[PDB]
Amino acid sequence: RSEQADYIYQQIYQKLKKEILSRNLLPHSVPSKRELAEKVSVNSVNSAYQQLLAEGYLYAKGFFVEELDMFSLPDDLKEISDWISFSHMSSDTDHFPIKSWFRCEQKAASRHPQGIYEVRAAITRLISLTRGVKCRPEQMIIGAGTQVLMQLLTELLPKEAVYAMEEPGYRRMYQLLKNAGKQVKTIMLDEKGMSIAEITRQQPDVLVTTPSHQFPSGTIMPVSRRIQLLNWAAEEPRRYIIEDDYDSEFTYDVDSIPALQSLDRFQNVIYMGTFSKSLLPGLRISYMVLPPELLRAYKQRGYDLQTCSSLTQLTLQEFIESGEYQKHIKKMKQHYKEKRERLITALEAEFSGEVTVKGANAGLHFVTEFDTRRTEQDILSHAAGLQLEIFGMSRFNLRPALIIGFARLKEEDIQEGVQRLFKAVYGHKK
Amino acid sequence: TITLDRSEQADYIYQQIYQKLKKEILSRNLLPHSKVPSKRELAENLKVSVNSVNSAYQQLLAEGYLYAIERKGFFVEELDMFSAALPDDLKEIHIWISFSHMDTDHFPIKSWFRCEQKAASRSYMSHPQGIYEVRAAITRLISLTRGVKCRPEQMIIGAGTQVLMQLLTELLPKEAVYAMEEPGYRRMYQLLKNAGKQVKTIMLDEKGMSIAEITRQQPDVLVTTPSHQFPSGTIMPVSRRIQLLNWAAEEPRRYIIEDDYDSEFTYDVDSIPALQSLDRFQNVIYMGTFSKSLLPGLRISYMVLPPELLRAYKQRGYDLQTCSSLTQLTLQEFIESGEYQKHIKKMKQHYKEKRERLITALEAEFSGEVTVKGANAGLHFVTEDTRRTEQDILSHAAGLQLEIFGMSRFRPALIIGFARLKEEDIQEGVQR
Repeated sequence: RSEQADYIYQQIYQKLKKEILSRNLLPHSVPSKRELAEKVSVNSVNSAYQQLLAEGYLYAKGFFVEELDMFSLPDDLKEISDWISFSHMSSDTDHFPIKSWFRCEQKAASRHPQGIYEVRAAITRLISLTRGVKCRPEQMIIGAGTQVLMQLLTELLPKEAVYAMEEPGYRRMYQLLKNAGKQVKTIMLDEKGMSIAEITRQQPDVLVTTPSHQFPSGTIMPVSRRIQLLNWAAEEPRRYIIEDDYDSEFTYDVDSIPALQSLDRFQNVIYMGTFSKSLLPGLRISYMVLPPELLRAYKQRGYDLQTCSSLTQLTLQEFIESGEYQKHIKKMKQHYKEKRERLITALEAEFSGEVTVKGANAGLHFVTEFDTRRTEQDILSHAAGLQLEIFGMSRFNLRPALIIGFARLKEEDIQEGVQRLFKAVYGHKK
Repeated sequence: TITLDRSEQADYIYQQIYQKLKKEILSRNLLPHSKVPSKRELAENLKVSVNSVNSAYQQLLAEGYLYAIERKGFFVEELDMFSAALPDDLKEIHIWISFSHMDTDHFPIKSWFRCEQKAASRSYMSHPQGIYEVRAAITRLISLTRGVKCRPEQMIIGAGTQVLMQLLTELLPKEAVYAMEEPGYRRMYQLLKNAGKQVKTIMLDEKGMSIAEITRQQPDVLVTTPSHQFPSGTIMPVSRRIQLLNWAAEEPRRYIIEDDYDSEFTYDVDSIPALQSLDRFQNVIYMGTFSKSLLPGLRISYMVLPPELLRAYKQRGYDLQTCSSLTQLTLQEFIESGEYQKHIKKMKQHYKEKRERLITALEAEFSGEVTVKGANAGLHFVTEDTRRTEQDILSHAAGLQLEIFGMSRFRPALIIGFARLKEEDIQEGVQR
């Protein structure tokens, strides 16, 4: 009567449901609305009956019961700290100017499947100046992360396309391609990156490459190799190059290197870019630039829906157009440059010449080889059991070596983290 | 000769030097392996700092336009080359009364931002499935609103229903045979098709998705819209619901995907408990969404996985969450503060009124085509005596500044939506 939790019409229709289900109120067999009403309003019983009648528990004495057929988590799946992390995955709530982001969002509220046009135009403007990427906003597709866009691209590309990826390379993308039923050839690297020698031997249709900063090996692909790939694609129709530009704004000794696509004169390179390592933690905004022919193939689908929220897009635009973004990148560049030096100094201290640091002075990771003893597994297990998040290089197969990411590493925890690493590398006692 | 700006605009001296040198190397003006001046030689002959020349050469060297040899100097790298406008139809004409089924106002954007500020202060990737506490919040809500029974571990949040559906088809058996309502949600049909899946089509009767037809064809996975069939807004009676559930329970490896897209909006009765609330055998995959009930262009959706499809998901380990952590946390706060449910009640009434108004206006100017098929729920209904070919009514409508869609896409019929149509502009809309 108090109607706490549920109103009276809800309590009556819930009971009638339950009693219809248990068969206590048998098929085709109910009181008049007034009859049931006559210690509750007719309004209540009308509401109940309406419910029951909309749902199929009753049929239009008064009304009649429907006649419904009778009806014909494991511990290990449940979800269960003070960790230091050398993970290459994402960055951190470091020195992200979050107050300015919110301001831009505020402002953005005051102020299309491929993403909003003005946002696309804001991104296109940026990458022309920052990457030498040549495109019209019509060519850009925005997406909630690169994986969403890579899925779409595998559909826009021809169905039997043979993909070739870098070995070692980005395992996550190899998995996506593998899942999508594609044949994926793997191409070893030489000192210049993805080998055009083996791209010639094995014959693929679609290369996947990280020429600004090879993932994971950290090598920058020199222009001589870039031209060689660009020429290989330009002969024979239906050869494509997916350029995975995941970290190219961060180069510490030189200006960012113009994108592979900037040298393409034959519209064979699909430029894939991302803000996922540049904005707030947990936000994934990526984009890709389709050559005319693939934009057409997208155009003729027409059923795709945009994965980034409108307000997130507009916030990004405001961030870019206010100048806050360029300002942000410039500070972060300076902070990572220093965090990298500091990390490498600590590594040089603890390991001396027993560590070899590999890869370019760029991005948010490098590679680290160690003068033997233990297997990759030994180190990982040892490190796992010390609250240090680390990944071995063998993960990127498609003397033990690890990838060391420093994006989501706090500067305070560098020394402790390196010592934990040393402990892991050489498995010591107490 | 290298001309410099000196005005220093567009480009620093070092950038101008490396740009010019890149050009002369590329256009074979410098020829492979020839030496380039000492740093000091070039800095004096150009009348600039040696620093500038140094930065310029350091660029050249990192990118492979030059190479070094100790003591000897810097040389032009040897490079090959090949010799092998956007089409007008791909141009984007960025320039009407909408009766589209796919609400910019009425949303309490200020409470949203308050929840955002509240979330950003308490907190600040996190988890492939979505943040745990966000899943827990959604799980509580749908228990109460939908009768859905699950633990947050079974939940996968996604940036819209397409991303979740794509993932689901990788979790399900590879050769699984799907079955869809006919007519149905075309977008979802294309996706299934694009994944190379066999998809059977199942006709409707007065009770929605035909169990007889399901029995005939023998699919493994149903896709159904039992709260409000899309497009023909038939509410699947509990009689038929029970039939589909028994089917899935009879035989292993049968699944029901419940696409719940608008169930929070029923105007004459309480929202109807999910098909999945009545399932006892964990065979229904509940797919829900906030997409028709939040900020205009925000897509957050979620699916609830039977423990075995969860298992398969956990055996992958490489999927990354598509909804931003900050938005998820905002949604959580928004939900837990009561603001969400508060906003749903207001919208329901506002949609109730606008719908009653819309048909009032629809019949007062028709009574010839005024057959309004579909139920008193959700955000769309149907309209089908005279008329020309279906494609024609769509043609004149385009001219008459009127976004309207034809049922053939899912005697001529039109689907009409009213979520994005102002109270102000109804009478003119009908007139057209």
